Amino acid sequence: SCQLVLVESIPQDLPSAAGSPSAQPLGQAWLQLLDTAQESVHVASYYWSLTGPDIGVNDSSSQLGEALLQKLQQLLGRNISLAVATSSPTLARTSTDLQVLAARGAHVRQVPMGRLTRGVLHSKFWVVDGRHIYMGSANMDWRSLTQVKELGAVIYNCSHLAQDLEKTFQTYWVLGVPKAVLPKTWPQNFSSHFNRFQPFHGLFDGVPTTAYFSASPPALCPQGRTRDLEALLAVMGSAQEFIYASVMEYFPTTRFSHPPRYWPVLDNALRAAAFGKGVRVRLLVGCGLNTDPTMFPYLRSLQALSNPAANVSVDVKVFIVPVGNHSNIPFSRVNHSKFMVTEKAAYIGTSNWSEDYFSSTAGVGLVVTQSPGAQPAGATVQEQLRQLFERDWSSRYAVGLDGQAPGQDCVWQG
Amino acid sequence: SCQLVLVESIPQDLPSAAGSPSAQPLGQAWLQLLDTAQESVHVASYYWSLTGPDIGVNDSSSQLGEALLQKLQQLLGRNISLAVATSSPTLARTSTDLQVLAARGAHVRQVPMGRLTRGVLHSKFWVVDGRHIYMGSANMDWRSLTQVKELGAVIYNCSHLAQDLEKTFQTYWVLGVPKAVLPKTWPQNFSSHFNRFQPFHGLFDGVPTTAYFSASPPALCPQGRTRDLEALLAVMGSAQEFIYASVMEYFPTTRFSHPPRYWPVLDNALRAAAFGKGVRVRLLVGCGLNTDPTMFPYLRSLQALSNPAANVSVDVKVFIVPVGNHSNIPFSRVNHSKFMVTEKAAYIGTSNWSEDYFSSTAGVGLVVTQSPGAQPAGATVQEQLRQLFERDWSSRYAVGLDGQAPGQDCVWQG
Amino acid sequence: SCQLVLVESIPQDLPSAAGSPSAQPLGQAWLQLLDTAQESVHVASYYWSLTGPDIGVNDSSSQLGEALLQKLQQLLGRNISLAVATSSPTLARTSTDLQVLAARGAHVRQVPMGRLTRGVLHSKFWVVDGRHIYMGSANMDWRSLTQVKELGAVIYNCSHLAQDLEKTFQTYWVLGVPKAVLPKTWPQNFSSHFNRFQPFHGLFDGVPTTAYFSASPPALCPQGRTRDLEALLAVMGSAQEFIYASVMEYFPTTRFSHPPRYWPVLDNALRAAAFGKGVRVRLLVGCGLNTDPTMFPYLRSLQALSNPAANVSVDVKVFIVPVGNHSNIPFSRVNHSKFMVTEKAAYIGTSNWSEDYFSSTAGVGLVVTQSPGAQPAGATVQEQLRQLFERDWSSRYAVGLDGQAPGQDCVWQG
Amino acid sequence: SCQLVLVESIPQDLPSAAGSPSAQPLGQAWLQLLDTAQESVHVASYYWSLTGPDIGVNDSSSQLGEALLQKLQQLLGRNISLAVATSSPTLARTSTDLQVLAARGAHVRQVPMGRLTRGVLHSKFWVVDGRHIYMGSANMDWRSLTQVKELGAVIYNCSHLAQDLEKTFQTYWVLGVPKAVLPKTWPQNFSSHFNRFQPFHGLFDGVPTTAYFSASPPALCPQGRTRDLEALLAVMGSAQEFIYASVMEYFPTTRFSHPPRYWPVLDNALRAAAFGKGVRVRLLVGCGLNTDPTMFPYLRSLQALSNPAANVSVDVKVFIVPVGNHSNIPFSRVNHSKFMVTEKAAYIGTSNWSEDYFSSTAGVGLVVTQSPGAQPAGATVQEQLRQLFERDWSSRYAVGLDGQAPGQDCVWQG
Ligand SMILES: *[C@@H]1O[C@H](CO)[C@@H](O[C@@H]2O[C@H](CO)[C@@H](O)[C@H](O)[C@H]2NC(C)=O)[C@H](O)[C@H]1NC(C)=O
Ligand SMILES: *[C@@H]1O[C@H](CO)[C@@H](O[C@@H]2O[C@H](CO)[C@@H](O)[C@H](O)[C@H]2NC(C)=O)[C@H](O)[C@H]1NC(C)=O
Ligand SMILES: *[C@@H]1O[C@H](CO)[C@@H](O[C@@H]2O[C@H](CO)[C@@H](O)[C@H](O)[C@H]2NC(C)=O)[C@H](O)[C@H]1NC(C)=O
Ligand SMILES: *[C@@H]1O[C@H](CO)[C@@H](O[C@@H]2O[C@H](CO)[C@@H](O)[C@H](O)[C@H]2NC(C)=O)[C@H](O)[C@H]1NC(C)=O
Ligand SMILES: *[C@@H]1O[C@H](CO)[C@@H](O[C@@H]2O[C@H](CO)[C@@H](O)[C@H](O)[C@H]2NC(C)=O)[C@H](O)[C@H]1NC(C)=O
Ligand SMILES: *[C@@H]1O[C@H](CO)[C@@H](O[C@@H]2O[C@H](CO)[C@@H](O)[C@H](O)[C@H]2NC(C)=O)[C@H](O)[C@H]1NC(C)=O
Ligand SMILES: *[C@@H]1O[C@H](CO)[C@@H](O[C@@H]2O[C@H](CO)[C@@H](O)[C@H](O)[C@H]2NC(C)=O)[C@H](O)[C@H]1NC(C)=O
Ligand SMILES: *[C@@H]1O[C@H](CO)[C@@H](O)[C@H](O)[C@H]1NC(C)=O
Ligand SMILES: *[C@@H]1O[C@H](CO)[C@@H](O)[C@H](O)[C@H]1NC(C)=O
Ligand SMILES: *[C@@H]1O[C@H](CO)[C@@H](O)[C@H](O)[C@H]1NC(C)=O
Ligand SMILES: *[C@@H]1O[C@H](CO)[C@@H](O)[C@H](O)[C@H]1NC(C)=O
Ligand SMILES: *[C@@H]1O[C@H](CO)[C@@H](O)[C@H](O)[C@H]1NC(C)=O
Ligand SMILES: *[C@@H]1O[C@H](CO)[C@@H](O)[C@H](O)[C@H]1NC(C)=O
Ligand SMILES: *[C@@H]1O[C@H](CO)[C@@H](O)[C@H](O)[C@H]1NC(C)=O
Ligand SMILES: *[C@@H]1O[C@H](CO)[C@@H](O)[C@H](O)[C@H]1NC(C)=O
Ligand SMILES: *[C@@H]1O[C@H](CO)[C@@H](O)[C@H](O)[C@H]1NC(C)=O
Ligand SMILES: *[C@@H]1O[C@H](CO)[C@@H](O)[C@H](O)[C@H]1NC(C)=O
Ligand SMILES: *[C@@H]1O[C@H](CO)[C@@H](O)[C@H](O)[C@H]1NC(C)=O
Ligand SMILES: *[C@@H]1O[C@H](CO)[C@@H](O)[C@H](O)[C@H]1NC(C)=O
Ligand SMILES: *[C@@H]1O[C@H](CO)[C@@H](O)[C@H](O)[C@H]1NC(C)=O
Ligand SMILES: *[C@@H]1O[C@H](CO)[C@@H](O)[C@H](O)[C@H]1NC(C)=O
Repeated sequence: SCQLVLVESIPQDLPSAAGSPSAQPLGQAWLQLLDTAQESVHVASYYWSLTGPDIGVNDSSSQLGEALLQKLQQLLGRNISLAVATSSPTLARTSTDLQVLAARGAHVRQVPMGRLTRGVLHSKFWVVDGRHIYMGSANMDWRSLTQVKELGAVIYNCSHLAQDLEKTFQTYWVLGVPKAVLPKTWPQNFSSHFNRFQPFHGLFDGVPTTAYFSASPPALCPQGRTRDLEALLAVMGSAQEFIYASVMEYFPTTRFSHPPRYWPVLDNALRAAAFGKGVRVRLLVGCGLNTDPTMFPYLRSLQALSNPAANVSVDVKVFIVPVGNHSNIPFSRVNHSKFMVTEKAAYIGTSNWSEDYFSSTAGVGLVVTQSPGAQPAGATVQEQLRQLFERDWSSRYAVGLDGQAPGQDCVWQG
Repeated sequence: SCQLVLVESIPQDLPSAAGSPSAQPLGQAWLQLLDTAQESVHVASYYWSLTGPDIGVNDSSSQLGEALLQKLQQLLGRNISLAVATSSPTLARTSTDLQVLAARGAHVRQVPMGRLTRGVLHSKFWVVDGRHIYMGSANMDWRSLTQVKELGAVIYNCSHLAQDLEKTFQTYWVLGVPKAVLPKTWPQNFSSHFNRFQPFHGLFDGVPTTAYFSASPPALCPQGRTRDLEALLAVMGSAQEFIYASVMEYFPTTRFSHPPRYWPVLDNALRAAAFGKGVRVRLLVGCGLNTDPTMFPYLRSLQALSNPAANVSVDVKVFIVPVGNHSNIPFSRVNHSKFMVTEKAAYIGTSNWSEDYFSSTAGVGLVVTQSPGAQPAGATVQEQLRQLFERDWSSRYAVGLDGQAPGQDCVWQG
Repeated sequence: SCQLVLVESIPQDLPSAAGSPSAQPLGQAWLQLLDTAQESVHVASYYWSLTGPDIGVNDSSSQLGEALLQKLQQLLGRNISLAVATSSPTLARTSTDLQVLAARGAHVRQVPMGRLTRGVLHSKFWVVDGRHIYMGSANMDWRSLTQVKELGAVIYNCSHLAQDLEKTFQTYWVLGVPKAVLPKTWPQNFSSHFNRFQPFHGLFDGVPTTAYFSASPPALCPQGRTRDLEALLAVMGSAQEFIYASVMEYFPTTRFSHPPRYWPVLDNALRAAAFGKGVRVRLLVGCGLNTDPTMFPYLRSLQALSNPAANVSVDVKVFIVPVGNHSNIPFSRVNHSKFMVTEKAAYIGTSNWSEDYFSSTAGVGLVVTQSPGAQPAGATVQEQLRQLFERDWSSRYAVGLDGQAPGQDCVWQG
Repeated sequence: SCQLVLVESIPQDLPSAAGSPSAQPLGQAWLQLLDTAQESVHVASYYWSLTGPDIGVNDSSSQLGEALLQKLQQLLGRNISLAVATSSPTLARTSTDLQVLAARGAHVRQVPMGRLTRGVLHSKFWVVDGRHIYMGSANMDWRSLTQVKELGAVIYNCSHLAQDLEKTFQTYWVLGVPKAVLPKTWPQNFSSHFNRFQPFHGLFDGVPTTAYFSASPPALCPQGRTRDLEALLAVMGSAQEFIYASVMEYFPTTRFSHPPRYWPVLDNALRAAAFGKGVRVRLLVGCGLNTDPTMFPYLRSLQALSNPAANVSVDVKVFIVPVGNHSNIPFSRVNHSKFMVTEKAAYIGTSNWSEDYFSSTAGVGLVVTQSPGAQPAGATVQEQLRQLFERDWSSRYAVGLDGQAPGQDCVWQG
């Protein structure tokens, strides 16, 4: 009785066009998921910034944040197991949510991801009651609920996939023991029973569905677990009609490893598809006050690939979120959705598109494919993702690379 | 002793800027080579169009081709061996000079490159007496001597490199036997002594020099021989200051196979060098009345990586040649140069930069490295090649990609 | 619902020690597999010698072959498709069984492996109904059932792996078309799913299992398929406790190509494992009346590495089979088992250990790894193979390399 | 006017059979070389123990070393430049010869080979006045003159070979500057002009002669320098009649590394030659009280390939130097010769046969080919080396691998 529902977070003061597709809000989904929890809650997060005073700002947009924190506290008051895995080189170093939760009774382990592979634990997912899971780009932060546009997937009553994700969470947990090292071969406990060529077949609300989970980096991939890079490559290469993708930040270079090197894999896979198979490739990126201006030339090259007379169609746009009054809060008002949708499959990832995210930085992602079933009224997951992507593109917040009119709130040329 | 002098052909009515560097004319070098011939002449060519009537055009510019054919016939009259290897799917269908030479007593073999690897014999080199060797992007054609602009290299009196290229020609020759098949392995008699790791060593006019030869496709590459792709990639990677390249066509895809596919090897190498190593990259391409307009989008994409702030600098310009009154002569008034210049190497080759030239189509490439010697007067071959490239780059006939203007001679999309 | 059961055949007049481990007889498994067939039977074989008179000798041991042929004819009677792939240079020329089945309605095709890759089709496997497979060294011959020691593996109700093997069978079938050549690249039809990197996960009778296949020569290996030599090297390298191997022929040299060469790849792998990793290595070799006496120098050289003090233990034994009153049967009374078992994987192949078997002839392999299940169940396939190897090793028919008894049977020094 | 002289040192109490061939004594050649030099002397050595008190032993066999040290001091008196390159982790640590020479005025520079490449400076050669050279296995030790059997080569009045060895010694000296690292690419001068494909031709005493130098490790090989491993492989492969080799120790493994690995390159080359070419392969490994007993299994494995019926001859023996009354002297009474003999060439090296000497430990080697001249009076160098090897082989001091008589003063089993 697996149930899959798309979930996303719309930032404050970001009205959409009339009659536009939409999914369930993120805060309501998280609150309901935590309410339905009865045995244990496992969460892997990059950082915790649930309350406003953690950052140091005084705003009314963190109400959902401390509501979530007090919900966590009252859940801990009901004698429910709670495990948190977080990266040792955390982001918000002034927050006290982890200490408060640990004092209340939860167990928190800091994964030394920066020492093991010179990276960070970017994975963000939940495993609630060993039956319900959440997967998406959102972080444990009020900004991700009210300021940053998110997109994720939450699954209910799907024990097999829940245990599949729990295996990865257990790898993270056992890596969090003090003075731990990477096992050469992972034991026969973390091996995944579902992968790219043997997906989990099920009937999601009477609709056939094939799903599997991808993990990264390769050093943390147990036997039988498909890597994130190969899942992405398979999704892109299996395309026959179009490839609609949207990431917060994308360029074919290594960022935090010196010396910098070219990483042309995802770009080559895009150009090869768009040329050989003639698939309409559309790419969305996020532009904000913290955006690196050096990213744009690569996007301009990809746009320059376009040639309608030769059946090569590549289009690249950027996403602008108007800051408006919300200028005091840092690292907000950014399109943080990371996913692509094909006419066949639908990939919902966590990591960005760079060498480090697929070689050094821990990540996770899931691929689903809902073939049409016995209910003509029902719409498949890929159709919903495509509708959301088209709503994003048709919105006035998406500006082409050529358009650099004043008033846009991002660095642009820089 | 080895001598090395660059040779290039300047088309009629194509004056250069005052004070520009020059080189030895191609026709004079060919006549000198034929005059110095005393034992045997081995020629590997794509097609033969020496006479004006062979094409069918009544023009006075073919007088030099007539003189060259007369010199060849005179050489054949002095009991001098002349072996010619040509591709089976030739181009000048209506040519009769080869038949005349065969009647005079020359040995000609039609290499069945079409039925062997689905390609052609694009290699255009020249071995005289086993000592003097010419190689460049110039076919045995009068328009290639007075109407088209190429650049080749002739090496005098120096026998070991001549023997190496003679081994390559012997592979081409043994492939010319009727009803011959591609050997699975090559005998020891076909094995190049010099490669990337162990290049030839010599003192060229009192100046130290290292050189070696490359061949393609890998099917016709015996043990020890370096592939053209390998040599090009090594030359690109070794460079740390600048990379100057001139080619008639630059297609990052296949050109004649079905279905077409992306081949980003050269593009990836160029981008990786220009980004990681901070190497200045300049690319010059040829324009003609018969040119595929789909090449331009890839050139624009490569040009788009032009952010000077991040130490990345790529520039692309096209090189046109005015038609003038020579509209009657077909497939002429184009830039035929095919070479790469770096600060430590100078690649001169006969193949274009598409996939088939390195996968199926036969070709030969020469990489020559020179260093400042004891003498303080002369300049290295790299310096001369760089000066010639700069002269072409600063010429009025070279315009930018966005330099489309009325009166040009490119196809220019459309 | 896959079920893997190890199968083997014990020759008559070859008693074993009391209480020795034993597996399912080969004849019963073959008869059951034929009986369960209802859609189609695909068999790839080296030669066909089902009937006793085909060889030319009458014996009571041919009754099993007669029964097998009768079963096959009965299957042909019930409108059951039967496709047969056989090498063009067959071994037993006097074989009327193939003609009988062709008259009855078979689809025998002669693969010209001799002309294509200068080899033979040594593959021996069945694909029954597209769900059940058989893999082993037993080519269909009454001598194999009654007079030759054999070992193989049969898998039931495992349709995915059956399709994976049907891919290789379809490769052989396509190569069997008259006037056919090796394609430069195999189509996407024949691309495999499971290799050493992503094996096939399954719960075989309540026990976790990972399995995949191999193919040879590399010319006939499509995309995504692991080479037989590569799989063998991976299995050898991964082993950390012991390596037990039993083959008919082990030659570190090319066996049929002229001029002879040295191919130390397998020998180097064995020595490197036994030295660097300190793994016990045991080698068992069948020794019939047709074995080449030049075998023994290499086996003695491998044995000479035995140094118990320096943690380098290598043992080699020779397994002879008594002849007795079965001398009239040619090409019989041998040990045809070709497999290697380690502490983490079990390899069952259909080819010997020589350069030709991995570069010129066609063969397939099967690598199975079983983990101890949660239930006690029985024993893993690796444990069963190890027990069989120990039973063979401790048998009186197995002798040391220096124990050449006068009353033995093999050629020994010749 | 180059002259090549083979020099060897027979230790005390080591008689030879009547009529045995012999060469010039090493000490006499060294004294003559030191006397001849009048401009500069360059030496490279593993260690410096020229006097008995350096080790701490009083014996009459140190008089030669003391006389050599006195000769060096006298040469320093005549104001002759003398440079020394030695490994930082030198074997002898209580010696004071280097300090005495430095106090006299000679420049001594330590080469930190143990830090740059985790190896030692095993090279042993001299360059006097840039016209005469010496290369052999003898160190700057009186034991190498009186208590160790040694072989070396001395070249007189040869400018070009002296210059090449001067380039090698100059690389060694440049590395010796304090706080230095391996240059990414060596400057122009360090490049060599003679390699295995372009040897230095000359009329050595009136007969034709081709020779070239080799160097190791690859980190210390400039452009145009043939790697000594490549030289060994070439002289082994080019063999067609016999391969006579004599080394102190022979391990197809890694001696000083962690974890140890199997290194079969030389073993594979020897076996491939002996099998494919049918070349009589002979080995002469030195044995002594300090010999590692773990080498013998590899020698037994090599010898077990012997098969006169199939034209394989891999006979292996061991050389034993009797201790006699010289038990007090440590690290002495061993065969330290390192050379290879062939009907074509004659390799002389300064390193044993192990992965360390070709991966990390530095070393040099000289390859000399002497074609027969017009005058048959002068025996070629290959003939002399073969005669010396035969004299050592047929001597009573050489014992087969099966001979383990108690009075043999060797380790054998241990
Ligand atoms: C997951 O399954 C459980 C049990 O099958 C569902 O819980 C039931 O939900 C229905 C619908 O509201 C109630 O009428 C039942 O009383 C519930 N039973 C129990 C034992 O809780 C649950 O709703 C399912 N999950 C989701 C998201 O629907
Ligand atoms: C771009 O794609 C279109 C769509 O296929 C091509 O137009 C025709 O498509 C049909 C589809 O059945 C083909 O049978 C035709 O061969 C296609 N061409 C023509 C001229 O009808 C179009 O040709 C493609 N563009 C290029 C440059 O090939
Ligand atoms: C190749 O070398 C020969 C001699 O080694 C050159 O011949 C000489 O050339 C010079 C200049 O052209 C003349 O002054 C001499 O009289 C020639 N001598 C002989 C014996 O021929 C020859 O020119 C060289 N090749 C080239 C192409 O220059
Ligand atoms: C399938 O099997 C049936 C028998 O079970 C075959 O039936 C016979 O066919 C022949 C003609 O080929 C008739 O003369 C017989 O009378 C049939 N026997 C029956 C109907 O019992 C049938 O031909 C087979 N299918 C084929 C080969 O097409
Ligand atoms: C493979 O699957 C078939 C069913 O498709 C199995 O056949 C059943 O086996 C059970 C247990 O022996 C019997 O109780 C049933 O009556 C069988 N049904 C049929 C229709 O035959 C079979 O046992 C499985 N294993 C094999 C063939 O090895
Ligand atoms: C052979 O291997 C065993 C273990 O694989 C080695 O035993 C170890 O020896 C070292 C030093 O002698 C001890 O520190 C370890 O505790 C031992 N381990 C075990 C499990 O016993 C043995 O030394 C090896 N033999 C040789 C000659 O190296
Ligand atoms: C082993 O070497 C011998 C040579 O001693 C080979 O004998 C050959 O006999 C044939 C018969 O006329 C002749 O070619 C020569 O007398 C020998 N050949 C050579 C090359 O010397 C014998 O054939 C060899 N055995 C092998 C290669 O298996
Ligand atoms: C935050 O702002 C509100 C509204 O002005 C104010 O009442 C409150 O005291 C502020 N809190 C802090 C900690 O500054
Ligand atoms: C939780 O457990 C404590 C003791 O461990 C107990 O006092 C308390 O009542 C429990 N609360 C719930 C909600 O189970
Ligand atoms: C693997 O899981 C089982 C329970 O399923 C447990 O008993 C065992 O200890 C686990 N292995 C490791 C290495 O933790
Ligand atoms: C932002 O500031 C403007 C100007 O005062 C105000 O009209 C608007 O309501 C503010 N937006 C908020 C408070 O969300
Ligand atoms: C070519 O043109 C010349 C004059 O331009 C003329 O004399 C000659 O006859 C022409 N020949 C041909 C074949 O057209
Ligand atoms: C050259 O060829 C001609 C024609 O076959 C012949 O007559 C002559 O003898 C040959 N040799 C010479 C001219 O030295
Ligand atoms: C090398 O061997 C081939 C093999 O037949 C032969 O055709 C060729 O002429 C030989 N080359 C020589 C001997 O230079
Ligand atoms: C790279 O660029 C930075 C500033 O953009 C500059 O400081 C630096 O010198 C550049 N690198 C080199 C090698 O010049
Ligand atoms: C073309 O012809 C015209 C008139 O005949 C002449 O003025 C011009 O110079 C010619 N151009 C060339 C390039 O010869
Ligand atoms: C084989 O069987 C018996 C031998 O026991 C013999 O009499 C018979 O004739 C033989 N059969 C054939 C078909 O040759
Ligand atoms: C090739 O693939 C097509 C489509 O999947 C299928 O219809 C056909 O039977 C396949 N042929 C072979 C030989 O596998
Ligand atoms: C071979 O002889 C044994 C006894 O020596 C006997 O049991 C067996 O039946 C004989 N073989 C045949 C085929 O009769
Ligand atoms: C021992 O050494 C002393 C010098 O310390 C020397 O005089 C004496 O001769 C030596 N004894 C020998 C060589 O037996
Ligand atoms: C060596 O140099 C010294 C420097 O003082 C000088 O006294 C001596 O005479 C020189 N010896 C020679 C030139 O032989």
